[PDB]
Amino acid sequence: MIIREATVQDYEEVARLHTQVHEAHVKERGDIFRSNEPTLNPSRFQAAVQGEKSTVLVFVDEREKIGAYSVIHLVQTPLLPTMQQRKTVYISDLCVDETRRGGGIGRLIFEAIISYGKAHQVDAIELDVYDFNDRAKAFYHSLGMRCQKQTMELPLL
Amino acid sequence: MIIREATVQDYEEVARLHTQVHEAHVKERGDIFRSNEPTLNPSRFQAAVQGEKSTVLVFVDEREKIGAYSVIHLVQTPLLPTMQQRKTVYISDLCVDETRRGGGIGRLIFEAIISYGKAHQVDAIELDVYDFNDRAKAFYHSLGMRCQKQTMELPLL
Repeated sequence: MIIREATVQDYEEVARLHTQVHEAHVKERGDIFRSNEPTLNPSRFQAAVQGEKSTVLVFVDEREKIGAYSVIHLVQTPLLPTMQQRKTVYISDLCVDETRRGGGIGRLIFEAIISYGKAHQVDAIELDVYDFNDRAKAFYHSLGMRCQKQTMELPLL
Repeated sequence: MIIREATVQDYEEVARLHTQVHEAHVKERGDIFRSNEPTLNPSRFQAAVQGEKSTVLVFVDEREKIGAYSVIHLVQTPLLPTMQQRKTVYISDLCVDETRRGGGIGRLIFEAIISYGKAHQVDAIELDVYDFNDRAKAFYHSLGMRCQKQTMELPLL
């Protein structure tokens, strides 16, 4: 059991985790999300892994299998007249293998993100979650996260 | 009373209204929002007024007095393997003068925005609102709006 930075060789396993979460979003919001195979572009994954401001973390179990992964970004907004300069870690992905959920792995990954965040003296960790996603909302709430803002919608069709 | 598109000459009044709302945000989330005079850039207002994909609407009820305004944008996202192609109206601003509230003015502006969305056959109207902003949430809820997704935060500093 370790958390390490991902390599490009982790692609297939991470891609599989991404598709679990993506298919859940297709199911609930098919007006926004579309089914595709794969759901994670291998070149885009490689870019995240090697990116200057991005980092991919994996949780690897006792049998050297990927049980979870996350993609994070160090984000800097410039000073503006009406907005504070702000440095954040943005989590664009955090997936735990569906059959390994409810057993500590997500929290372990997130603790590593916090460690990274603090070492870079960021103001906050941020992420976006779809409103239907009760499981994610409960998880992130349990970690001390709260709503900053929300996207509201009025369908017109 | 009338609703019409803004002109450049509307800047000073529209700016004053923008400032009421900006200051509210500075008050409640000074970590994100910064005080400045003005809070609305005049050139950027002009661009919104004349923009190809943007529209500025004002409610006029009194001589030399704008009671409300809104800025909206026609947004189109391309077909991707994993995301549906999407056409929306995005409301970047909608302010009703603090002293003119409680008389249906916001609703009238929003109805105009709906008509715009329909005329352009958009999938939906969208906007973002900050979590502290109970007054705006109740207003948008009352007009049929629902939460699509939310930004969550964990301050580290």
